[PDB]
Formats: sequence, structure tokens, C-alpha cells
Amino acid sequence: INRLTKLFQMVREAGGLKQAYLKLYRNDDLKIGTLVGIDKYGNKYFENPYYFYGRNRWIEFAPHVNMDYDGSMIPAEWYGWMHYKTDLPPIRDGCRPKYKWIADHSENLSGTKEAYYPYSTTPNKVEAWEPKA
Amino acid sequence: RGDIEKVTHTGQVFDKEDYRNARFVNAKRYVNENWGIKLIEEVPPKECTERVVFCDGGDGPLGHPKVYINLDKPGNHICGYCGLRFVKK
Amino acid sequence: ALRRDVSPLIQRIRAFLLGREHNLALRFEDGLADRTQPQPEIPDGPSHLLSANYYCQRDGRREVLPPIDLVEQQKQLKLPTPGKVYAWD
Amino acid sequence: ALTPFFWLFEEREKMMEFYERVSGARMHAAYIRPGGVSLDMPLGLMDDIYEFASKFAERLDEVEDVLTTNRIWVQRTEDIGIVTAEEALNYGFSGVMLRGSGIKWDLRKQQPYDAYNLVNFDVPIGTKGDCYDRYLCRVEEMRQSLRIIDQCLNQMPAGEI
Amino acid sequence: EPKDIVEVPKGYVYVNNKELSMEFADITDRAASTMFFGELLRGFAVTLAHIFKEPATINYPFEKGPLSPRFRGEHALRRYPSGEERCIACKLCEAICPAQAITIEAEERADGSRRTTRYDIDMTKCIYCGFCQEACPVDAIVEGPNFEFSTETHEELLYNKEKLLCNGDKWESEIASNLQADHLYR
Amino acid sequence: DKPTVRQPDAVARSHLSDFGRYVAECLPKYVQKVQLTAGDELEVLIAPEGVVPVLQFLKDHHQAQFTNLVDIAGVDVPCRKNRFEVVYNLLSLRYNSRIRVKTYTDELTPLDSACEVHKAANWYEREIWDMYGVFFANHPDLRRILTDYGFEGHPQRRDFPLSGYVELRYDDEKKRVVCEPLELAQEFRKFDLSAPWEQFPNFRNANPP
Amino acid sequence: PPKQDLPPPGGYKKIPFARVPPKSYFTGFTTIGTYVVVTAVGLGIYYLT
Amino acid sequence: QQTLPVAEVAQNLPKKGYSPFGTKQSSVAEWSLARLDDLLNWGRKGSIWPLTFGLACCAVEMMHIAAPRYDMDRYGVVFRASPRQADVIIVAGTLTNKMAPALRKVYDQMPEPRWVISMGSCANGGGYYHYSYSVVRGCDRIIPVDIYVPGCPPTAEALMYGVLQLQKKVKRMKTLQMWYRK
Amino acid sequence: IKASTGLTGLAVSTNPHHTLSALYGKILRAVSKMPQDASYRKYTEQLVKQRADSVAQHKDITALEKAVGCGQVEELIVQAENELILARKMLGWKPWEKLVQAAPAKQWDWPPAQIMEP
Ligand code: SF4
Ligand code: SF4
Ligand code: SF4
Ligand SMILES: [Zn+2]
Repeated sequence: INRLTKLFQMVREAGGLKQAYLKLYRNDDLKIGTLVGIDKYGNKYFENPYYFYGRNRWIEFAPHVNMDYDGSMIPAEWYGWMHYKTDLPPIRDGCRPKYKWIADHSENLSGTKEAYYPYSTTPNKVEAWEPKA
Repeated sequence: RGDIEKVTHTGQVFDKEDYRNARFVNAKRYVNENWGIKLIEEVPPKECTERVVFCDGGDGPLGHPKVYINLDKPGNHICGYCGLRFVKK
Repeated sequence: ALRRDVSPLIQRIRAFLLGREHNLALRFEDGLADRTQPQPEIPDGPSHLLSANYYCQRDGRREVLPPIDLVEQQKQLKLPTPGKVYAWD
Repeated sequence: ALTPFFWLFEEREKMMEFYERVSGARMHAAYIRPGGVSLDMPLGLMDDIYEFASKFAERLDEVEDVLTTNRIWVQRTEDIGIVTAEEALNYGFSGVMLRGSGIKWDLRKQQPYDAYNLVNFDVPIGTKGDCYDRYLCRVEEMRQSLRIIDQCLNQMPAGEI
Repeated sequence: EPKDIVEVPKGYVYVNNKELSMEFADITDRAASTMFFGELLRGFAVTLAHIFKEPATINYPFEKGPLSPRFRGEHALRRYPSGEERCIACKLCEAICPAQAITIEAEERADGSRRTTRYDIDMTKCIYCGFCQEACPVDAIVEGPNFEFSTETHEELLYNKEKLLCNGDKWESEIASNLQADHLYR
Repeated sequence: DKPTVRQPDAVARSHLSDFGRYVAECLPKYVQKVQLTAGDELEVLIAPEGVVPVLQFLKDHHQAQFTNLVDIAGVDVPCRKNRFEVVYNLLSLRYNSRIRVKTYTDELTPLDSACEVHKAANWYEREIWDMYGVFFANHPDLRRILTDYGFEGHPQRRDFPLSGYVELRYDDEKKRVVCEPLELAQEFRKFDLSAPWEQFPNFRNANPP
Repeated sequence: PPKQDLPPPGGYKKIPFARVPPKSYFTGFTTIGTYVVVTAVGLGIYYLT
Repeated sequence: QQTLPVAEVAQNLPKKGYSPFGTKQSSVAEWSLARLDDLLNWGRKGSIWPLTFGLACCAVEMMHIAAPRYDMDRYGVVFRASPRQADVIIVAGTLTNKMAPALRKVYDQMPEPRWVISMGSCANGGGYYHYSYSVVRGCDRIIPVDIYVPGCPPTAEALMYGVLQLQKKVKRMKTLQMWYRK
Repeated sequence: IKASTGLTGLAVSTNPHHTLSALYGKILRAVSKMPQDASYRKYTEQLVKQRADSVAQHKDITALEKAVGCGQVEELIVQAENELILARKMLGWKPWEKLVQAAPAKQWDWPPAQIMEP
């Protein structure tokens, strides 16, 4: 009866029908939310209590990805906030550590030249006698 | 690539002639760069005055079991669990 | 306002169909309890007392005895039924 | 029939959040242990257990409307698979199969082993021993179990786990 | 209301006990439904009513969860804030692992600290029970929040220490937050 | 006075003790021994031949009315000469009680089937034959129920290796799955979970010769 | 502020468990009576057509 | 492990594009096949039909993927019964020896192109019963496996993430583009 | 007359007083054939009298069930039909005799496999 007024609004922040369509084509949904924060890699995190619990907090993947978005691109900083483990975004909590050995996030790399492959981590135990010397 | 010949902190590496490197032609060999032996060595020792002190890993219930160390000897003393060093002067 | 629900007209229509006022199944942040809660202070046990708590009394494992032989333990010392009658009908 | 599967597995999904929230796994909690459960319930769980229970009656009514009185449902179940009472005992039957055919037997009442002593609830019984009444027993068991939670949530003491 | 064929004792509920009335007022009522699909009518009202509800679907992966801090997922070897690995090769985790999914070989390190030269978890044998993280006396091994690590090869599911250590660095921030918010219960 | 220790149910203990003796008089030919377990559960150790008689007596007698047969568990003990023991768990709805009947048999000697008394033992006996190799005479049709077709051996005997002798794999030459001698990538790592100090002194001198 | 998950002061409200049947609008006579009327009018309009 | 690009570095990277083959084909014939190869992959990617195997207690979590919370059907995934119409098989549970010939046959009857998903530890490597006398130590001993979903059971999202990996694996097949070189 | 037994597949009994009386009468005859010192003969003979007289003493089945307890009259018949089978079968087994099979050594020993020091 009055969802159009919401619908027009979604366009305005979207940037006109042209950017609205690309948003719909990408996220498969148009939703109103407040930008909670931005991670190191460009993903923008939104929140709106209007929606029900599961759909309450959502993420916009970085534009350059454009269709390779994965569930595994979420860095550990925001990971808890995104799965409702906490109600406190990383900006609003000071209990996060900043150790020097922490590593930047990475995808799950499978079927790729960058994948994992196991190997025994122990050098061989028995030494063979060398005849040459 | 570089990673194949890299030697891990545990001291293992496949010889350049060993066939087992074949597994890495289509994958990578992550060798961790944050070697614990060097990071703990970096942290300086803690000077104390009392004859015996305790280390619990630094965060009580989130650390390791509380162990007491005796500082009578000259050399700085290592904690069994965390590796931190203590010294009395 | 606070709930993303369909317009008033459809709510009446939906209410008519179900034959009963409807409570929305979907959970909303307001109904639930906050995901970051204060930390607990779980109570102790009955046997955290500091005295008169000898394990030799509290322990149950060392009190079990072997099976008792019914026929012999008389010799050394209404018809019967396995238990009490029940009306399973 | 398809819809009852989805209307109920939506509630089933909510229920396995409580498994996930206390044990850490949605299934195979590995929570109950010989000394009692392995951890205390998280703070604020019981409020959400209540919230689920308060709404679960409505969900079961809607499925009941579409299934219980459905003419087709009765025909697909009524007088199919009759279990006479004397047959059941000889077979090692138990549970709803035993109570489907009119036997008044429920281990919670006869040989109580937990707080079942401290709660009061009914037991559903069926007279015809067919699929249909056995189905009704399962639905009725879900009503009574929802009654037990009403007493557990209120009578829970504070103490060691 | 009709009567009950079998009188009911206390603490028992019957499902098919009421008999069928034979008054014309009731027979016609049953007849009308049996004759104009009356029972099925309300069944159709209910299903149509569900068209006018917000569906409960979640737009994964953009929206996902919810979970709890106790969630058991992929493994990771933590380390102290100094950077030193927490694990001291006590081997409690190996002994308790129900699936025998853990293999550890330990050796006196160069600096003389008890440490592992090997720590392998066979993720295709683990059951994600979580006994390993309960048994570790120094919280070295934890089941991290990650549950999205499906691979395209069986071999990639066998984690060695370097893989496990990498996870303990990629996921360090979130694990340290879960332990803090959960250790008191445990 | 002590909460951790479980409280014994004396009233249930009292009835089972007396009724335990009662069975001993009614069936002298078969009842070797009657004992009340520490769990306040009654066990009736019978001779191998007294299976069908004793089971019939408990099901039909007014006082017993153990109408419901719940289980038939098999236990293998290589130490004993009659290594295989068979345990029946019966339930009496009318009297609200449980009783256990145990019997012993060798690898070869058959054990009289009790399908007659309680024909709930149609499959339970089939399982016992399959798992342990105890044959049941007069069974309707004895046949493996759990293991694979043509599976050789009886897996649940203590003298059977945990992993079995043969694995399965698919062989694209033969266009079918084939069985090969077992070959495990990682052995089953034993753990020696043996305590060097006895903890339960009550059972040190138990069972005099 | 409780330090353990416990029922609130005074306890939760009673949880509905009983079965509530939906609204009934039609009886045998009203259903049979309406149909005849509807058919009769239907024939009446059919004749004019 | 290759870490993700930083925002500023990523702020310059061009938009990825849909096709994994890019629009850098030298000839018209190659380029048409590349685009035509996308059309196949778009088709097969869209509608992946599992077989409804459901062996063991992973099977329950294979129902909740079809439950309204996650709704496999949103992605074009539709359960089916006959292996002829089924395109993917989700071996979810402990494949015992007695089953093993039955899975092989059911897999064989599935028409190409067929992809297999391994759910849970049981089907991955024998899982909790790895050493049992009557368990096939992983279904890869019997049929080729294309995705391994770890867990016990895998979470519903975990399987969903697995399915999306299979879509991406399907998306990058080179069935046509490699015929040209052949 | 009970409208229904309440149990599926169990029919209401006509003249339960007669059917019980015959069955108890039959049992005492089968039991009589057993040796006097047999403990089973002493118990059922004592028992069946306690059931038999109550059947004749009471003429109202509802009163009969209270007087005997132990379930509905239909079940009372079902019970009685059994001890005929047991008593008849047991005249063949002769259980009152001495122990048929002397127990082997260590055949009921728990825990197993321990050295016994003479
Ligand atoms: S979660 Fe359980 S099964 Fe998995 S590695 Fe840890 S202890 Fe072993
Ligand atoms: S229990 Fe912890 S400290 Fe001990 S070996 Fe395992 S990971 Fe290392
Ligand atoms: S992997 Fe775990 S959840 Fe899946 S079937 Fe095996 S035991 Fe069950
Ligand atoms: Zn320390």
C-alpha cells in the first residue's frame, strides 16, 4: 500500500535505477540499512533491526569481486559480529588484540595453484652410513 | 618456486632430487614465517628481586598452569610452558 | 514501525484465513535476549567445604560390593512377587 | 503431503539453536555426561527457550488443521497396520507402538529416572492400534512435552552442574 | 459432545475415545462436510494464509548465522601474545581424541623447550567433538569459528602443523574473543 | 547425608530378593544360582538346557508374568571354557519389574531357541548367531542379519581383529568392487589404559574357589 | 542481576499447550439450505439467459 | 597462504567480469566458443539436482538445507529420486561394505556430467568408524569425489558453502574451449 | 457389560465367571499330577484356590476385579490360559528334579581372567 515510498528510497541511496538494477542483480535483494563499518578490504557491513533476526545484519562484498563473493571473504575482525556471536562491531570494542604475528585474511583456495598440500613435518630419523666418507 | 626449497622451523625439507616434491608442482608449501623460537628469544628477560617468582602465562585462567621458579642461580631462567625468561639481580 | 510485516489490510485477510490471531514465527532482535551477556559466577558444589570433607565418606565407587547370592545368604543367616502390581490392563 | 515438513522443520531449525548454544553443535551435542551435563546453560538461554515454547502451540495447530481432520489423511492411515495388544507384548514392542494399542505404559511414569518425579504430565493412549491414532499419540506427546517445559523452566534451582 | 467409549483414569489422555453422535443435528453436520469438501476447505484457507507471511529464508552468503560462541568448527593452534606456540606436546589431546584423528611427535627443541616437531589432524577422521580443546591444559588447540573449509581434494583435508598454525593466526582475533566470553562456563 | 552417593532403593531391593528365592524353589532342575546385582537388579543363572523351560515359567506363571522380552545380549569371554554367554532381559508390565536370565554355551554346542516362549527373539537370536557364531537349534530360519553377504567370520568375538581381514575397493578392470587383504594407512594406535594400583578392594578377594 | 540462568522473579507466564479449534461459520442446515437457494437463483438467472 | 588484496591496492583492480575465461580471446572462433562455453556452464550451474541419497545422520542436515531457513531451492537445487534425472549425488553418511556395491551402481546409472559431493567425516575418510571391520574408509575408494564438505554433521551453511563451491567448479569447465585445442 | 475392553484386539468376555472357573479347575487337575513335594505344586495349588474362590464368591465383574486386582477380567482369563500351557508343558520337563547340569568351574566368575593363587 505504501512500500513504493520505501522502494523509491532504496533507489536514491542506490544511485538511480541503473545502480539499483546492478544492486538487485548482485545481491538479489534491496534492503535499507545503516553502514555499521568498513573492513580493511572494502566490504561494507549494514544493520537494520527492522528485519527479522537472521536477516538483521548483512554485508556488501567489495565491488571488484563482482561475482566471486564467497562466505569465506569475511575477515575475523567482523566474523563474530556477522554471525551474531556478539552485538558489538569491531570498532565499538577495544578487547580486540593487535599482535604483530596476526595474518591478513584469505579465501578458501581449492582447485587453485595456491592451494594447500600436506607434508610430513619431521626430518627423517635414521641416517645411512656414507661410504664415500 | 621459492617455497619448495624453504626449510621449515622444525628443520625438514625435501631434497632437490627427492621425488616427493612432485606433490607441490600444482600446489604450494606454506612454511610459517612466525617462528616461535625467534619471537620468544626477542622478548627481553624480566628482572626480579624476590628469590622465587611465578609465571601463569600472563592472563590467569586463560594462561598456563601457575608454576614457580627459583632464581638462585645466575643464569636467567626459562618458564617450562610459556618460555619467558626471568632473572634476579 | 519495529516489525517488517505486511500491510494492515492483508493482516486482517491472513487473520481471517487462519481462523485465529497470528503470532509471527520469525524472531526479532527485540524479543530475544542480547547476544553479549554479563559473565557468570557459577556456584560451588556441596563438597567445596574446607573441612570434614574426607573423600572416604563422600566416595561412592568404593562402596559397591559384589553381587549377593540370594539362596546362600539365607542359609548363612502372600506369595512373593517381582514388585508391585500395576494396571497396564 | 509436503507443507507439514516445511512448516515444522522451520521450528526444528529454531530448536537446534539451543543445542548449538549450549553444546556448540547443532546435532550430536555430546552434552549430557555421567557426572551431569558438561557446561552450565549460557546466560539468557532460558528466556529464548521460553520464547520458542510460547509460540509452539500455534505452529502445531496449523499443521493439525491441515492433517488431523483431512479426509485424505485419515484414509491413508486408518486401519492400516493394526497391532493387537496381546501381539505387541509378545513382540518386544514399546513406546507409542505399545500405547497406540491401548496399553497404559510409559517408563517416565513407571520407572522415573530424572526430574520426571518432580513434574506432572499426562500420557497419550490410543484404542485402535492403527497408524492414525498412533499419529495422534505423537502429536499429543508433543503437547504434553510442551507442558513439562513449563514446569522445568520455573522450577530450575541454582547449584553446581 | 459425545461420550467416551472407555472411561479414562487419572494422568492419562486418550486420542480416539469419543464416540460418534447419531443425532440428525450432528449427522447432517458430518454429512455436510463430507459432501461439500468442508474439512478440506479450512485446509486450503490455512495454506493460502501462509502466502501472506514473510518467508524465513536467509540470503546466504550475504546474510548468515546465527551462531553462538561455543560453536565447534575448524581447528587452530593458538600461541601466546609473545608469539611462542602454546602447545607443549603434552599429548592429552591425542589420547582423548575419540577418532584418533591426532598424531603428535615431540622433540627437545634447540632452545630446550618441550615442543612438537609434528602435529597432524586428519579432518576426514575428526568428528568435531571438541574433547581436544577441553583437554588441552594450555588452550593450545581450539575449534575455531570457521565452518567453510570444503576442499576439492581429499589430501587437502589433512592438516599438518603449518596449516594449523596458519589458521591460528588468520583466526586469532575471533578465537581470543570466544575464549574470553566463554571460559568461565568451561 | 552425602549427596554424591546414589541412594539405594530398599523397597525394590526387598521384593526382588524374596522373589529371587521363589524362582530357586520352583525350578531346581535348571536354576544354578540366583544373585541380586549391586544395581538392585536380579540375575538368574541357568543351565544351558533350562532356557526354554525357565523362560516359559517366567512368562506364564501368575507371579512372574514376565510377558515382555526386551533383549538378548551375547558376551564373549575367551578365558572361560564355555566362552559365550547369553543374557535375556525380561520386563513384567503387570508387576513393573525386570529380571535377567544368563546362560553359557561353547563355540559349537547349540542353544535352544526361545522363539516359542517369546517370538520377539526371532531377530535377536539371528543377531547372536551372526555376531558371535552361537547356533540356535529349532530356529525358524537362522541367517546373518547384520554383516555383509558372504562375510566370513563372526566379528564380535574377542578373538577377531578390530579392522577385519579384508577391505573393499573398486577395480575398473573387473567393473565391480573387489575385496583385498586389509591395508591401513594409519594403524589403530593402541593405548595401554591399565592402572598399576588396584582401586576397588572389595573385589580383590571376591569369588572364592 | 542474576549470575546464572534462572527463572525471572515471579516466574514465566503459563505456556499454552491445549488445542484451540478455528472459527466455525457453517453448519449442516445452513450449508444445505444455502446451496439450494444458490442453485435456485442460478436457474432463475439461467432462464433469462 | 595467498591473502586478499588490501582496499587501496584492490581500489585499482579492474572489475572481475563474469566469465572466468575473460574476453581476451584472439580469434572470433575461439571467442564464440568461450562465450558459448559459458552458456553451457550457466545452464548446468543453475539447476543442480541432487539424488536424495541420505544414508546416515548427515542425512538429517541434508534435509535442513532444503528447509526454509536456507532453502537450497533458491539456488536451483531440486531434490530428485531417480538417478537418471539426478545430476549430483551427495554421499552423506557411513558407506558400509554392504552398501558399497549399491552406491557404485547408483552412481554409474547417473548420466554424465555427474559430480559427487562428500558430506561429513563418515563419507570423507570413514570418520568416526574409520577402523571398523565393515566400513568403507571414505567413499573416494568407490566413486570419484568432486567436493569434500567436512563436519560431523556439516552445518547447513557448511553444506551450502559446499554446494556453491560446486557451482563455481561447474562454472569454470572448459568442455568446449578444450575441444577447439583438441 | 463393558462397552469395550480398551485394548485393541481383546474382545469383551461373555460369562467370564464360567471361563475362569473352568480354567482354574483345569489347572488344579494338571498340577495334581505333579509330585506333592514339588514347590511349584504347592504354590499354584495355594494360589489358584485364592483366585478360584473369588471367581465364585463375586458375581459382578467390576467387583471381581477389585477383589483380585491384577487387571481386567479379560486379562485374568488371558493369564489363566497360560498356566494351563505352563503346567501342561512342565509335566514333561519335570523341573523339580535335581540340578540337571552341574556348573563348570569359573563359569560364573567376574571379573574374568585373573590368576588364582592356591
Ligand atoms: S574435535 Fe574430537 S574428534 Fe576432532 S580432533 Fe578434537 S578430540 Fe579429536
Ligand atoms: S593437549 Fe594441548 S598442549 Fe597437549 S599436545 Fe595437545 S595441543 Fe599440545
Ligand atoms: S559424519 Fe558424523 S553426522 Fe555424518 S553420518 Fe557420520 S557420524 Fe553422522
Ligand atoms: Zn610461563
